[PDB]
Amino acid sequence: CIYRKEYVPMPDHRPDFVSRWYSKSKMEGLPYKHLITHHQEPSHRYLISTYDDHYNRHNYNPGLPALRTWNGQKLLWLPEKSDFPLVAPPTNYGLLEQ
Amino acid sequence: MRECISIHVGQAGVQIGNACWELYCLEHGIQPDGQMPSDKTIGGGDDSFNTFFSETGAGKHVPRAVFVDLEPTVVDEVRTGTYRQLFHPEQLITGKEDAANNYARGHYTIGKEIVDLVLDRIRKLADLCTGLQGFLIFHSFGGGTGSGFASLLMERLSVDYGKKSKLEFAIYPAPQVSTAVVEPYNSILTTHTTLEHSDCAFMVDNEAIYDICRRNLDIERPTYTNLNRLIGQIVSSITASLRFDGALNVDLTEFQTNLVPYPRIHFPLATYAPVISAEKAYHEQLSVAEITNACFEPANQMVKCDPRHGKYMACCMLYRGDVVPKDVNAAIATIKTKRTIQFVDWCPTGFKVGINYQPPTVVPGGDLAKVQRAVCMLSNTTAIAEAWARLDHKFDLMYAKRAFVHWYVGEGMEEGEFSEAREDLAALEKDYEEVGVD
Amino acid sequence: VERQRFLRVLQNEQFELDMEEAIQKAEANKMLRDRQLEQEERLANELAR
Amino acid sequence: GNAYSLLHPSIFSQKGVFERDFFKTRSKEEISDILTNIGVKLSKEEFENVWNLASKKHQRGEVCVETIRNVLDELLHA
Amino acid sequence: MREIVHLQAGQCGNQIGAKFWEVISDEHGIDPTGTYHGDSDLQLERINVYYNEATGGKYVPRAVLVDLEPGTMDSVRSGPFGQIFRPDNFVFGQSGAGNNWAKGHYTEGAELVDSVLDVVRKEAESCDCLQGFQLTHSLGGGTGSGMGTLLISKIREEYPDRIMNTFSVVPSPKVSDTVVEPYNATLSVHQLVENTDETYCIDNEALYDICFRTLKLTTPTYGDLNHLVSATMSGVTTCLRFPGQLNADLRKLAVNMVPFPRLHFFMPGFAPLTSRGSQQYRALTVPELTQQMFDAKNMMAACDPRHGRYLTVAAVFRGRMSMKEVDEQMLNVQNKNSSYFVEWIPNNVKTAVCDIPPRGLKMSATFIGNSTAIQELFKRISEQFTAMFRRKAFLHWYTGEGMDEMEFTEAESNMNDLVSEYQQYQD
Amino acid sequence: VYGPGVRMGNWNEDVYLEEERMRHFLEKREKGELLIQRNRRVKKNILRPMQLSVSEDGYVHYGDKVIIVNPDQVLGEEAGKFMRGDLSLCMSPDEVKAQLSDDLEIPCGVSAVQTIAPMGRNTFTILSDGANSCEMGQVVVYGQNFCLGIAAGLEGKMLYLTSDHRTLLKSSLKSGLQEVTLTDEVTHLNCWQAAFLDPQLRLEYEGFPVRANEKIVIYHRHTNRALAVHRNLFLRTYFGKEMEVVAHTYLDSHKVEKPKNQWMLVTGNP
Ligand SMILES: Nc1nc2c(ncn2[C@@H]2O[C@H](COP(=O)(O)OP(=O)(O)OP(=O)(O)O)[C@@H](O)[C@H]2O)c(=O)[nH]1
Ligand SMILES: Nc1nc2c(ncn2[C@@H]2O[C@H](COP(=O)(O)OP(=O)(O)OP(=O)(O)O)[C@@H](O)[C@H]2O)c(=O)[nH]1
Repeated sequence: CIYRKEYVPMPDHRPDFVSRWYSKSKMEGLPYKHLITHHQEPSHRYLISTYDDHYNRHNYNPGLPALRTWNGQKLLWLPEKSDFPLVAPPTNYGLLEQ
Repeated sequence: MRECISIHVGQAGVQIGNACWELYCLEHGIQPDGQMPSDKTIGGGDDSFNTFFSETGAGKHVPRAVFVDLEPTVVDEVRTGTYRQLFHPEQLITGKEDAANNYARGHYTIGKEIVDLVLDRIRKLADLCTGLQGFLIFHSFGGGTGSGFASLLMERLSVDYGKKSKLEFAIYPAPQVSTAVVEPYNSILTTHTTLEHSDCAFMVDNEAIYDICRRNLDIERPTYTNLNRLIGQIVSSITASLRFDGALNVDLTEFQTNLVPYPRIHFPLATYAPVISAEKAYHEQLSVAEITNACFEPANQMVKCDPRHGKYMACCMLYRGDVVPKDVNAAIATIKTKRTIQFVDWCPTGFKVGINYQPPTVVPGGDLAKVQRAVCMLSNTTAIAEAWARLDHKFDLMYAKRAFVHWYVGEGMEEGEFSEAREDLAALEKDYEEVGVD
Repeated sequence: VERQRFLRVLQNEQFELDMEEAIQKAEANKMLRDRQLEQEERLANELAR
Repeated sequence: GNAYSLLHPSIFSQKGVFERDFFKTRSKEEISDILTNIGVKLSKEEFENVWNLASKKHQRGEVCVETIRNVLDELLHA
Repeated sequence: MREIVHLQAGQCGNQIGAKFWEVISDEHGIDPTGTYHGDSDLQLERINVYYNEATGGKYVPRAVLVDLEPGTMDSVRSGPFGQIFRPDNFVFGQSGAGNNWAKGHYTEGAELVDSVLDVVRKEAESCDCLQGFQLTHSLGGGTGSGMGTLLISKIREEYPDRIMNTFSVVPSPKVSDTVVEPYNATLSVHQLVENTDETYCIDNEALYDICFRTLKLTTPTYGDLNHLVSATMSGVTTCLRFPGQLNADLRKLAVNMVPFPRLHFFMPGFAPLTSRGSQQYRALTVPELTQQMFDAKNMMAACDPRHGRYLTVAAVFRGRMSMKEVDEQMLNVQNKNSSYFVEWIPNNVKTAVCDIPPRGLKMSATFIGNSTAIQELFKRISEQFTAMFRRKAFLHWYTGEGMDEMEFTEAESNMNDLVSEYQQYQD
Repeated sequence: VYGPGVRMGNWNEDVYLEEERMRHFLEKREKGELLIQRNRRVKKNILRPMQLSVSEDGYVHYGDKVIIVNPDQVLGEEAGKFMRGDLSLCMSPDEVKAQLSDDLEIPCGVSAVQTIAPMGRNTFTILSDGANSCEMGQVVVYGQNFCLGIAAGLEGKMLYLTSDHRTLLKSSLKSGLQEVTLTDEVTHLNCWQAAFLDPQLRLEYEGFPVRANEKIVIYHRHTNRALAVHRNLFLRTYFGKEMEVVAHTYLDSHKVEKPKNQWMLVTGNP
């Protein structure tokens, strides 16, 4: 009978899951969270404190002192500082290690 | 937790009850024996089956459903089937006598001595359950045994348990096809008894189900194997939220609150959009836009109602599969811009979205397509009052010439209860008209 | 269990998906362009001979 | 040949080599040297076994350019 | 010292807090497990404002998660940072919400407020002295609105001397999914107005426009939207944890934005949003942020204040800036649109400069706005309320819970009072 | 309506965005940094097949490399999910920590798997207590103290089986019993004593050499409990599913120990 005919079972029909995982991958974008809002060039460390620079670090060493003279567009003393220091250990006082 | 109990009354509801459970065991990979392979999902009965099956320390998935029937032919034969070892024996509630299409016989003559036995099951099902949000009632308005027997039990389960949901699913009587002329008698009798207790009654008509078969599925000669599969797919989609998650998870409690506008009337309409043949799936593409047009195309409904002859109140779309809100919200926005679809001015918003990641899978030896994006469209419109308007003008003719009354009054009933249903019905259309009037 | 199950496969698949398409297409193109051109010229030139 | 083979001919057809040359008669040891000249290195055992099968598939028994390359791909797939 | 304890409410706040906390954690350089990798001292110094210390260098967040449905926080717990959240802080219920406002406000709330109040007061005793609190939820978020209105009410008399920061998202104006949503919002906002002191207004549709405008990726994830608002929410919090000559206190700020008590609703604003060419085609200068900072397109909260005018404006600048460029800019902007402000108050700008850039970009900023653009919001909800309340649709549930339309009478009347107040102050 | 090769302007922009990331993720992992590279190397070390010691006298000697197995026993009354076959003990590292560091969790979990093939995860070197001046190759004697060490594929560091009196913080995850772990530290908690199979003959067999490949019972010197494996309690770990291993003495009706703590010393097959 057709009643038993459609009851005929069959193996190798494996109910998989992979479509779960792709669909889930689409609803978060797991690595993208630090990739959506990253800007300009990647950089592991960039931070430093203003008091430390101006007062403690005594400002930018590799800079050329008289980097200020007759320029181009503004043909006058200019190319001194818009870059500002970013280098050297910023967060390395002794209380952290102890 | 998140579980329910399914009920299947009459031989009309048994083979759909089989098919649904047959479908259910596939996506969970249930072997007919009752156990998985050596892979471990057994325990205290808690995994994806815990909401559906009871796979206890014995290791055997026990479906949380009850099959009740009054004639032993089909129920004993399915007891000789393939998954019968899964099925609990006396859970397969068998009977020795029929109701002869009569509501009263199943409601009065024999239902008294049987409901006590099944209530023993329900309470012993209730105790092991934890949250048991509600029940899944599968029946038929033209119930030779489904109609009368369900009506008493739903009265009995409502009075003792009136704090949880009761979900009703029955084949709507064919408006122009009548396999029984006593069918109108019990059908309206069921409605007037159920309007004050049933929570959410969902109906469907087989004629349009066949019409779909040779329109897009291109099957001029289907069977119940296909028909039971389609509705089994439908209930599977609504229960996918119970099985799986999505972007947002929705539950029958939200369905009740967001679908029924006002008391009494709780009769929305369901439709499945991606109904297409496997090859017609193979060399074309499915996306939110065209299926939204399809599910909102008037001829895709399984009930004979023209939506342009009525007006829309509530709509629920349950997108099961890989979808994104961006196109969905844009697509439904285009639908709101459509002029033909006439929502009532009372509801500015009438859309209930349920997103489920899980692709609807195919069934072995099946006829469905390979769907990645599917939606179940549950809507309620005023274009349905014609069906009851169709019912009454048949009923009023027969009532005056009081056909077959000797059968019903011979077994102990009278004219008053029959008299009651019509103004109960006449209340329905006027309420449908009054709510139709803005 | 589901959490730990969740991790690897998401990481895993992306790895093989990325690397496999990275290699597959990379080689698949090269020898076809190689083999078809190198064989034809060497066989056909002596056919003239 | 058809206009398709006239409008889109293989690289052979632009410079005057064709199918009769593919099907023509030549000798065993000469093509083995040519096969090395066209840049494929072979062993003697492979040569004869290929030669045996090629004569069989030809249904007559001979050496043809199509036959030699076809059985190569058959072995390559094998 | 002065610290903050967070509350995670509503099912959106579940994805809000999950994204918001990981935004904090990776910014402060803690691995998902919890073992902090010591690289930055100031964040190592100023972690006590939000995080406490467990054993072995683990920074326990001072946040509490509350919900009803197990699957949500289970997904949140199964997130990459679930291990840094506490099962102690996972309080919930054994009921399906029905997403009914009253049930979570009267029925389900009754048996859960006891435990959550115990949790927060234990957490309150765990820390020393709080500035106040902040809450992630939605005004139209049914279970969140029900719990929040209850909890904000109770914590008021508990600590009427702190900061009741609130973070709620406005549902989509075109479609609310939930049809009883305008009822829930009107119910919630009637409690919100008197109990809150700060409110962030956020809408999803504008976020989708931002997706179309600058993100340009067609299909984002809601988590990416979570990432955007968390970044904005992080920016305002960068004031407290980071040094630099900017006065960080919200009370510093609150008196600077709030001329009158009824002004609780404020709109955010964010700084450089960048497209494909523009990560390497942008000459990052303080000027070029500002017009983008003051872009109606960049506005993301509710709608365009072009239709109205500007009451108070306050922007916090994060990075290596100086006092003069913001100054000359402030001169530039008031010159551009002098009449679009109110003659009521001149010099309505409040500026703060955070010298510590974020991780990934150097010169950034955040903005909070209080302009006359909220009228469109509650006027819209007004007709919605009048529409359904005309024939009391979907009302039998709340009566079944024990509510009546007679409560709805003053809620709109209170809302109508706010309509005139915003109108009368500006018009 | 798009996707394969349309090269549309937004499709132009999109395809780049991920592609530099595809380059970025490439160089990060080309440094031998991939997680599954870590996993495979750790699995490569862990799944290293070993060569067991072959006993020529039929007895056991210190320094021998053997596999400890609970043999399959025909029990017809353990109703439930019982695991058949011979179960050999095996170290069970934590899955999450194995991803973060190449070094094994300083303490390590234990498990029993249905595997008899010699491998680094199930190979155990028998060693003296240290306090006793027992030379390598000396026969082991009933009632003597000793240690069970496993070199878990790590060069220079040696893991010793451990157990301690159960506390509320240290207990079996499933049964809440006295847990068994592996530590590199040498403590008196590393002292173990093999007992003869028959309790009625232990005193007669005290002071006797232990035969190779026979039924014995092992006891912790400090806690005096037999090593127990649960053939009904499933544990989920890095390689799949195995059986819980604890330290508890299960006695039958006759106060005789059950099949559970009956362990096989498995020597190399010549
Ligand atoms: N639900 C359902 N209905 C079917 C199926 N096949 C045919 N039908 C129709 O469903 C109706 C079944 O209703 P009833 O005859 O009242 O069933 P019953 O009350 O259980 O008692 P019976 O008279 O013995 O069948 C018939 O009129 C059929 O036209 C089927 O597989 N499922
Ligand atoms: N988590 C989440 N919430 C969303 C998303 N999209 C819209 N929302 C809305 O955010 C609101 C806030 O969630 P909750 O406050 O927890 O809502 P609830 O009380 O659980 O009940 P509902 O508001 O009816 O869902 C919800 O009402 C949603 O309508 C989404 O993608 N994720």
